[PDB]
Amino acid sequence: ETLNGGITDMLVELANFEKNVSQAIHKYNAYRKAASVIAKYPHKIKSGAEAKKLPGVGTKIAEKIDEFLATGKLRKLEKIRQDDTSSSINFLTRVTGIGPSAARKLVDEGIKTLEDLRKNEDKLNHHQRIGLKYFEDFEKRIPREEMLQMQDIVLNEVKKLDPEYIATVCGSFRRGAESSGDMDVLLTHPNFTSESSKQPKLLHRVVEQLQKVRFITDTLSKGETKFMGVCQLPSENEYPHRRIDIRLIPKDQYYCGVLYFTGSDIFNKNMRAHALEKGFTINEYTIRPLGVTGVAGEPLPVDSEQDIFDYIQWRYREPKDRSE
Repeated sequence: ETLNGGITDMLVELANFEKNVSQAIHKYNAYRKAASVIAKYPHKIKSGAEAKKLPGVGTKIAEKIDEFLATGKLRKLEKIRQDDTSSSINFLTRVTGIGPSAARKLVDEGIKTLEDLRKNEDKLNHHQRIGLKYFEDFEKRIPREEMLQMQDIVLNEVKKLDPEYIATVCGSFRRGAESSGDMDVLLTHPNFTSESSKQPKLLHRVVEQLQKVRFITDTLSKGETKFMGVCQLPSENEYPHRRIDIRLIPKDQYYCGVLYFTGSDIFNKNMRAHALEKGFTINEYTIRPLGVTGVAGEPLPVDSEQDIFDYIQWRYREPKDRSE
């Protein structure tokens, strides 16, 4: 239905821009009032020309009206899809090394595109570099065949080390996705408990090792609890590079830890609440009793995922079964 409808709509966004983007209460109000005006209006506006005759509808409008009435868009308007530098923010974000401010800066350097950065290697740091340098694979979703493949390796490898190590790959993959994005590996081992000292070498041993065997190509952040890095499959005739993060957790927290990293923000969200629901407070580290007034704690013993559920009384929603 509604004939003038197109023009009117166009008129709104155009108006909303000038108010929010700038200060001009005058331009907005205007663009604003024209809308008003044309809608009140009942005949299919054939051309802004005519339109001009109309009240509030000034010389300007018409043009913009007619331009729009012409090309199913407006040039002044078109700035929308571009957002200039702001598009770039999110673009840049895609890169691995870049974060909010970090990103903010490159663009304003003139570094909006990958292309810039391709030169400005320096303007970056080792993280930023890497990200770039392999960006592409970075966006090439993984496959379960692969996945399992890399999967096995890790879990296995660790074993070569000391079998009292617990590997677990989490993330989408666990839920049984057919396309995971990264390898979120959680790791642990009885020596390290929440009472334990900072145990770097643990997690470390293994990393270096993955690195040893050449499953690892670069280290994004060797830290003490966490390790971010890259891997890639073994060759013959090659498979891209994939992310991987080796997380190290205390054996007495590793569970919720798992449950959490297991899956779906929703389900977690759902889950977090239900406990709360039944008087339990839950987060990535523990399940604790929710006392009087909302504040209270003293986390219970956990040896397995069921242990959580049970507290918070739930039929086991298997991994697969967790998208909500």
